[PDB]
Amino acid sequence: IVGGYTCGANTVPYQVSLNSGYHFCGGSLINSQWVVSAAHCYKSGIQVRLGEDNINVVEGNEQFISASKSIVHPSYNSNTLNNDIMLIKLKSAASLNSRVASISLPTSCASAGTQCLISGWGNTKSSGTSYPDVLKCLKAPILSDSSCKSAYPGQITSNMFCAGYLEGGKDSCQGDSGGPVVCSGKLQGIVSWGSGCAQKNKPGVYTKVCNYVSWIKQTIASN
Ligand SMILES: N=C(N)N1CCC(CNC(=O)[C@@H]2CCCN2C(=O)[C@H](N)Cc2ccccc2)CC1
Ligand SMILES: [Ca+2]
Repeated sequence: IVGGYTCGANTVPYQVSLNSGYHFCGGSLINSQWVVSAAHCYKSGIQVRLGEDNINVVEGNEQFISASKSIVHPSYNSNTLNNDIMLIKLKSAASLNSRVASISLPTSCASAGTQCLISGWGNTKSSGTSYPDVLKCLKAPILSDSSCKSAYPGQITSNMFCAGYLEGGKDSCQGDSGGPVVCSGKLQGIVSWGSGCAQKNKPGVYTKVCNYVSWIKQTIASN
């Protein structure tokens, strides 16, 4: 997260870190045994780390649970990032409490101008690299489809939306991939892609979760 702020320990209790001997992506807990992340985060050997604030210190409240299943959307296209969504099943259920909590899925799509909370342990610099210890947060609005397509001509599908800023300085970044965009208490986005990070005229692009609610529920019910 570039241009954000320190969230505060466990203030984003649905945020998870995906770990493969290092933090590599975020995700969102949607029930005690399932996480939503980005398809471009898929790999074998995922350990889901819940309850984290400082990802480099055992502070208490952490739960580390291996993934038993990762399910990339069957229509994910890695060249366009269309359908950039993946479900991760936990080997055992997380213990839910005030610091480890699920986030509701949308009942309808969000509208342009809605302010959302984006979070993660990704890069905090728009030039160069710095990765934080503690979870970072950014308040960011959903942009109009027209502004999004103007920024990324030919690249925005119906399964994507833009959020953030056009003036530069505030965005998600590498290592935030797969993490949440929460608006009015609902998981509306997944950190997916962008040109650089926090660059002028190049907002963040996010998977449009409201298009996948039925697919999520059926995939969970069948697994
Ligand atoms: N500014 C941000 N809000 N983000 C936040 C998310 C991160 C991490 N996500 C990536 O790095 C994804 C994974 C694959 C390539 N890619 C890109 O974003 C490419 N730059 C553009 C692209 C290439 C091919 C297809 C679709 C898009 C990037 C910065
Ligand atoms: Ca920790």
